[PDB]
Amino acid sequence: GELIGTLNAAKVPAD
Amino acid sequence: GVTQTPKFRILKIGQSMTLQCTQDMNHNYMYWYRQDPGMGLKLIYYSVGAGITDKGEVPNGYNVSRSTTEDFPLRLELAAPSQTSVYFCASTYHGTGYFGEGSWLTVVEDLNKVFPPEVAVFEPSEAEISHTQKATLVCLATGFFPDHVELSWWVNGKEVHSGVCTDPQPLKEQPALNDSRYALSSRLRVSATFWQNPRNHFRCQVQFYGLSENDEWTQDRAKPVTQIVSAEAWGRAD
Amino acid sequence: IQVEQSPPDLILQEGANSTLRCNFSDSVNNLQWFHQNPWGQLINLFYIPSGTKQNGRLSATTVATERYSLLYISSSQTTDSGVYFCAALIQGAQKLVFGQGTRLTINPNIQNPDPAVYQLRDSKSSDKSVCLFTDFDSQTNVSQSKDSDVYITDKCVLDMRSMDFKSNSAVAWSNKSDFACANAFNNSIIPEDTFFPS
Amino acid sequence: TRPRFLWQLKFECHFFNGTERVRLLERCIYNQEESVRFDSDVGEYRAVTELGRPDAEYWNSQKDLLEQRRAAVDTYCRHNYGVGESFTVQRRVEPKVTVYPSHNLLVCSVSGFYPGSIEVRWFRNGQEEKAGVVSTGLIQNGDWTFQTLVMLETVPRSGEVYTCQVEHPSVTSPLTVEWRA
Amino acid sequence: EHVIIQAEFYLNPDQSGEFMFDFDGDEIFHVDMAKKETVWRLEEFGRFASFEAQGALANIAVDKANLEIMTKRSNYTPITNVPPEVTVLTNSPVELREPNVLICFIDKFTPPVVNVTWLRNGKPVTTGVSETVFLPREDHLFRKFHYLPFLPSTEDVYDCRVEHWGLDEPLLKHWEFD
Repeated sequence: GELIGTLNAAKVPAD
Repeated sequence: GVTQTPKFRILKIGQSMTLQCTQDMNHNYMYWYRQDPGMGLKLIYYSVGAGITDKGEVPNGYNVSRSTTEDFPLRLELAAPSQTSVYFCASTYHGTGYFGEGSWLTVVEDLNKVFPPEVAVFEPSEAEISHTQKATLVCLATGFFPDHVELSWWVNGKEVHSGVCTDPQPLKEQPALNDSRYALSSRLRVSATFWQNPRNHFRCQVQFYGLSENDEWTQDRAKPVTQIVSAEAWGRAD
Repeated sequence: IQVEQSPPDLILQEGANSTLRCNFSDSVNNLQWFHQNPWGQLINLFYIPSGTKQNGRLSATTVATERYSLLYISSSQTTDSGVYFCAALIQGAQKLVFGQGTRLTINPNIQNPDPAVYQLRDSKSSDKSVCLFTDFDSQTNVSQSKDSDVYITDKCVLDMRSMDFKSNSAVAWSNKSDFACANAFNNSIIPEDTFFPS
Repeated sequence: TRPRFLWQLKFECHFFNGTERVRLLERCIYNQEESVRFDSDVGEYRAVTELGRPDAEYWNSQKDLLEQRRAAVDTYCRHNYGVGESFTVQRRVEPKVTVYPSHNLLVCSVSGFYPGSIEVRWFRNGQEEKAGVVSTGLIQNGDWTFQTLVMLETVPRSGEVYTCQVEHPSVTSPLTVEWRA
Repeated sequence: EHVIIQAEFYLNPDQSGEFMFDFDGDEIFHVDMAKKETVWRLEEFGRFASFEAQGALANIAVDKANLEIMTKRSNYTPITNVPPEVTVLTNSPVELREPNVLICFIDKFTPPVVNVTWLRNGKPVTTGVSETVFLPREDHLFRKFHYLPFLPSTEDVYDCRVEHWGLDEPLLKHWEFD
């Protein structure tokens, strides 16, 4: 049945 | 933004090829699309990150790999006519989607099907000058296969945009014929006074993308390489 | 799954307001609007997953609750022609996904129409000629040819910026010896009082 | 065995009176310490500790990220509630209620029910008995059922009718199971 | 009233990462990393809902990139091991000779890594066993349930044996028909 959604991981800044 | 290479390519049947696609934005998700003339964007392949690839609606005949976040190369194993299309690459992650400038690809029966445009320029008419105080130059590009042209207007050595129109659709010289050649028309209208100055020069300029230094060529006529072809008029005092 | 876009086709006069509808199923979200242009180029107009967002003459609303988005274009310009795509993101798979789009055509507003058919010659050896049909209003429809040896272009719109003056033209040509500019276009539906010089 | 490093991401969707008010809380936790978070009732990331200050700063300059996070309340939170609602939010499993001695200690065993929220009351001859009610508590079993054991301290005598009543969303009327001395 | 958590971790050296949804503290589903499939906590859930797991798989890969970077920013600060409380309960009031389940509640611990074995009179009993993934807590520690169906009998001693980097030694938690 209906698709459960996601929220995407945020990238921490490159050092 | 996203950058993709071949903007233009002519491929023979059976040949292979790679379209590069790169993006410096750190988007993890990338996609290849195709588009058929005046139709929808269909999905070939996509990737949400390094080492993760997944089929789209139309994946059959294409492969794809994503060893880095940045790059998303599309690879055509074996060219079939059905693969004549405009390809588009994209990236998003959290929001806005970003598109490459496009890849126009024509797959050909054999390279002898490739033709340059001839280009003529037609001076404005004495009658229009009289009846409007305006003068319109017409430029025809005729008899070019691949539909891979960029037509531009140059007035006294500088490209001009105001007063120009170029057909957004080319037309078939043999509508019936499967891979017929193409014609295409453009206009530059200027004021009559401007046209009447004999020190004004008008060039109509067409960039054709054809064969490469790497394709064999046997035929009597000129090998149809990438090239600029043109025609020019000077304004007249009488 | 999918993304249903409404009017597949829209032709409006410049300066008019146009509303575009994109209905999206439960399986997708996080809506977007794109403009292709008649050379295949695509830019984002909005990332607009919810609420109202505005950028010049453009504005967009999405009601995530109710599964629709709406692109508004006020004071339409000829330059806005092209195809407007709406697109969403499949929930879970982050498959970006595109509707069939809305071909938008914004015609110029020919205040003083002055329809005319002019003949023009090649500057390089004057055997070649071209027929320019010019200055008809935007309702004048240029048909294709009876003859396969006779060539006729879709009209297109030129802007003479310094004179704020737009004009319409279609070019016709052929090299069959029984072709003149009198009837080059009479296979189309041209205004009764079209200027035919000579 | 040797040192560990742990990163945790959590997106919490908190629901009040149905989907009427909704609040999204995105959290990052390094080595059990929360360091940065987007709270949807705030509208931007804040550093919870100094560790996360570079991250709060950085994310707050990414527009697509803020706007997505701000709409998530509808695009994600309200969305997922709609998908799972029928079988999560509306999941009804009726308790099984047995009552047995333990003299001096009486047990109302209440097991296998679902949602957690419940009332068990004790009755001595159909009059409520509130003194000496002891409650092991409410146990989540991990499998989408809870269980409870509510005690009552009474030394039973002949005749006496004892009764346990259990209110539950799974039953319109409350279960009364009796036990006789 | 209700809370739904998409809960994720990656564990730096173990190279475990998990992904799962939590509703008021019950797993709806997790993603099996090895098989890249959605694994519904109750079988029926999969009929009333679906999950397309790509996004989940890519978050874990970001979670790891992040860990990689947080590990360093902290000047390589290890995690402070925290030992679990363990509790052994049945599913329902133990009835002689009528099928029941034993629950091993493992609670309030960090690194989400544990070794859990059921013991029956001494011998490990592997048949019929099952377990939950690592579920979230508000304090950021973890929970986790192990199950064993059995025939309650007068003869049997059952231990839940729990191993962890916070405990000096394996913890045996006792159970026998009351």
